[PDB]
Amino acid sequence: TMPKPQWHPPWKLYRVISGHLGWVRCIAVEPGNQWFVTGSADRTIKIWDLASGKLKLSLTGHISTVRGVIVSTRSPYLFSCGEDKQVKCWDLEYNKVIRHYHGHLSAVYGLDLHPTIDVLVTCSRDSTARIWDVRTKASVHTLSGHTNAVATVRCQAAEPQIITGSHDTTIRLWDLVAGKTRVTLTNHKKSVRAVVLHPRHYTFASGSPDNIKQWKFPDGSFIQNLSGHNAIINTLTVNSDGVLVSGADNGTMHLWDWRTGYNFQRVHAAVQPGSLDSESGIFACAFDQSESRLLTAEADKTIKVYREDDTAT
Amino acid sequence: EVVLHEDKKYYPTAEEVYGPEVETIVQEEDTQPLTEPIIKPVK
Amino acid sequence: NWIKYAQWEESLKEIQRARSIYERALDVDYRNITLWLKYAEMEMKNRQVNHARNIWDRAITTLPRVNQFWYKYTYMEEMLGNVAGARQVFERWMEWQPEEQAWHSYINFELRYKEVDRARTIYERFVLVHPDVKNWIKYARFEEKHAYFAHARKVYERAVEFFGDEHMDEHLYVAFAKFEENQKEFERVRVIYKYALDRISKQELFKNYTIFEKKFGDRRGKRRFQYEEEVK
Amino acid sequence: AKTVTKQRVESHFDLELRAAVMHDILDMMPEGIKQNKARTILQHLSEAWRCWKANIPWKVPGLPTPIENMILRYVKAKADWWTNTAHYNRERIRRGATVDKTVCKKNLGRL
Amino acid sequence: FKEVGIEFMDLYSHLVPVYDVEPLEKITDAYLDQYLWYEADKRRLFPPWIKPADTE
Amino acid sequence: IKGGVWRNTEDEILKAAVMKYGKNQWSRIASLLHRKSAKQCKARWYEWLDPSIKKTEWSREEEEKLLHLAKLMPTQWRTIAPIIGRTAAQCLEHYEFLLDKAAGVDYNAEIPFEKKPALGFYDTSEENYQAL
Amino acid sequence: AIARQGQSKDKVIYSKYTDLVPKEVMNADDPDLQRPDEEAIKEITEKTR
Amino acid sequence: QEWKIPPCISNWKVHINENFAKLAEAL
Amino acid sequence: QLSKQYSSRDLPSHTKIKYRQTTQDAPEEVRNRDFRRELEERERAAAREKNRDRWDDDVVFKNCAKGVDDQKKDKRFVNDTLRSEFHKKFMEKYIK
Ligand SMILES: [Mg+2]
Repeated sequence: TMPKPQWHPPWKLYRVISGHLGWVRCIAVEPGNQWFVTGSADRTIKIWDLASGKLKLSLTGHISTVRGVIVSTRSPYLFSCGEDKQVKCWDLEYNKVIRHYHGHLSAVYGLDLHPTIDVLVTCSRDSTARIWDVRTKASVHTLSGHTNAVATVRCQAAEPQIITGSHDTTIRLWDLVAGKTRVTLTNHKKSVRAVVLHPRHYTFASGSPDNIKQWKFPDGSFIQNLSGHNAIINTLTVNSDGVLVSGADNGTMHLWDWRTGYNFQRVHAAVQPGSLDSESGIFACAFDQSESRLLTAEADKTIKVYREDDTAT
Repeated sequence: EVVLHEDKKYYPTAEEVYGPEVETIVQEEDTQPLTEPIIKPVK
Repeated sequence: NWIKYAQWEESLKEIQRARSIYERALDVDYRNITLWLKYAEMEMKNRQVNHARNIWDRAITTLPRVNQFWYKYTYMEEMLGNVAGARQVFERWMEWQPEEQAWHSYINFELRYKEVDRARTIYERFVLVHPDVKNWIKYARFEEKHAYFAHARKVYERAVEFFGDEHMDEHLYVAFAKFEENQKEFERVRVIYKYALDRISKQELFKNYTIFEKKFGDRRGKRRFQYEEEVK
Repeated sequence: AKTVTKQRVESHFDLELRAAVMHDILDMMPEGIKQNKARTILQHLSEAWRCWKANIPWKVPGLPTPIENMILRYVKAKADWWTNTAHYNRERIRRGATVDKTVCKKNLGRL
Repeated sequence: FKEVGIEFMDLYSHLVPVYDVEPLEKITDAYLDQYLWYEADKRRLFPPWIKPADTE
Repeated sequence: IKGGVWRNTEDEILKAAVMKYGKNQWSRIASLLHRKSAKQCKARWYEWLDPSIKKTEWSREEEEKLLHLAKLMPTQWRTIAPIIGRTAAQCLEHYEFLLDKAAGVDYNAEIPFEKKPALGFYDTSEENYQAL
Repeated sequence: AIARQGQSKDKVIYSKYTDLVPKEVMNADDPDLQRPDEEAIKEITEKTR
Repeated sequence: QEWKIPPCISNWKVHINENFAKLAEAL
Repeated sequence: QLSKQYSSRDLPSHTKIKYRQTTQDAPEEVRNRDFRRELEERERAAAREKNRDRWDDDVVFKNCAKGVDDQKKDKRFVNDTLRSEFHKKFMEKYIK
């Protein structure tokens, strides 16, 4: 601590939305807080009104579980990737797929967009990640490297443009133009499933079953180790307010002070009306543009929305 | 007392499990039927 | 499969082939510690000292945490006679701040030669790396064993000074008492026993009892007033 | 490069389910350090899935609870996939769109 | 009695249950049925309003 | 024609076959026997030969329970039989007994692919090795 | 020097224990961690493109 | 010991209500 | 060593990139926006909308259908494939 640091208000569960038939694996939010999107084992992509929570639109077209979803900022596109092998670009102008990026050898676990260049980055079970030219559907680069499935990939503008982690427990930092690794971090003992980049600080964090590490940029000096909540943890996500959220396979969610590793709140959430206790835990979660709502994707086939409590102190 | 297998509850009400403060809504179907554009073009 | 193949070529004394097999196996799985041990072992069996030396260095560089590599590496150098080399290795090893046992082995290494000053120096670093009462006690005991009683006393003073009133207990204070007891400073022992006890937490209860017992023993080494006070 | 397809879909889904469980749990469960029951945990997976197909309650006398909650989770997922597929196919046949020799018999067995 | 096999005939809309019995119990039951209906018709058990009727 | 009385030979061979192949494969077990079918083998296992079946006299509790239940659900033997832990035919016989008594060169020429070991702070020049 | 052996001097490789050990703090911010700048990014982006 | 895994040797590769009494005795 | 082989799929298509426009929701607007206010007011509006929205002298039996008001079984969503109400309906429909 510094001095019993940064008092943040607790969050409460605000709303529960049903209406997937499979596990919801992925949530993304549109650039204007208008609509947020979900990928599912159902094989659909659904778009939901952020405000009312009503379902706007169901897309169909993936053959298998949709694993990853991104809404572009500078172009009216979704990108999605699946267990199928296929990464698709939907033109939201017509709600149809206009391009498909072909070439991974197995399931694609993850994807992300460069914020200024117009290039798409994807992770696959086949141990590679790819840099795809959005415009020409072309494998600009293939990032060989890890020995297992690559799980989560993040993309950034500055130095180490591509931050990625895999089930082989090691993080590599990829120099985009070379398509080679600058830094290998090996400090997690078990699979790295999630990483997240801090909006302002120029730092990044990684999560493993065992614990969560922050990193300096570049070159990933070690900084801190947040220890607390031990599960296979699938999600790390961060507000500009310094609120770091950790999801987990056992259902648990913890909120953290980015600076200190003060874990202010622990949320264990009820599973859905039917369901089973074991089908608990959050596959993924996100923050609307206003930082006022936390959305979670859960194995109980729901979407939960959390709202920061106004009486708090 | 007796409940036919016609009804017979399994699982508590959706609302009850979460608690009152949160709103639980089941979206099925959808609205804004697809010919609508998410992101509407300029003219 | 890799290993059996390597072994067969080794047996035919085609050790250049064997080397390539081991390297190929390492390419597949560099973390596997049996593989590395078999590789280094093979070199040593064929008297290929410098190959083995290279290999050991690689093993500790890439898998520093594996203590088996370090123990074997120092052993090999010792057998070869290269005390300096072994010392160097141990100094590298200690940078990883390893485990109580590793530090003990380093100290013992030094103590197979006279090198008492070296040993003491190692202990000085060790008791701060792993600042456990027990380690401090051990350090003091080391001095006692080699008759540096002046220094042993000083070590005890340092230990109690360092730990402070905040946290210290039974074991260390008992050990210090025993030391002074053996030094034939009975009055001093009582002073220490009383003053340091009152200065700190006392009663935890078990520890206190132990301390009391020790005190009683010391005293032994009209006068059953607390027999009545404890009962009453 | 090969493209998912109707011939390959069932095989595909089970392939990437075996992989899903394998990566997740062996990167999740561990400390066996040698090899932890990968063949075995997967055999428990197929065993459980058969048991749910036969509607036989499946309880292993000894077992770690994270392993059990694991299997019950993924098995329920595959059950949801299989069942939803069954409903959908019966809708297609009902409307009389699909003429296939296999999907009719299979879909029958499912119902 | 022994276990009856079951299978579904597929009408492409609603499935139809189909049962399979060992032959012995099928002959037994069959005679039981012809007999029951015969006595029943003789004794005027079923009033006329039940009409999957033999007459028409 | 296939039907008939059960034989000690057929019954013991049924024991061994069930032991080897397992409970769920009946057609394989019927294949070994003569004059018997798969259905008959299965029902012959679960009805009688199955070791989990209890063959002995009925205690007083089992008679109380059997009579009570049989008065509860008349004529339903396959529902009652699991509740008392006995075979349906057996508890039937015992019930009628209670009422009855009641009244090519990439290998061998040239070293396939060669990695000469890397060379490190020591002298490997001198070393060579002996023949076999 | 063992590990580098294959590579050029330029290319980095971690090996000493010191590398592993943690470094603390760095304050709310310092010039030490920051995103090259607008202008560096523009240069990099253009050359890359 | 805890992570001993029972071998998955493959096999492929009840209570009653008292209302029945009240009913039956009623009839 | 790059092969002269081709494929149908690979050929040019959609060579132009649709940049977002100003009314579609260009990043310029987004940066300037106060989302939180917008999100609150929309929410409030939604809430308001919701609020606005809302003889036989002889027989065996006296009325069974007294308080039987359907029940929320179709409002419950159940994360269990065999006990979902959808599954029940499906099972009801297709088996005899
Ligand atoms: Mg074919």
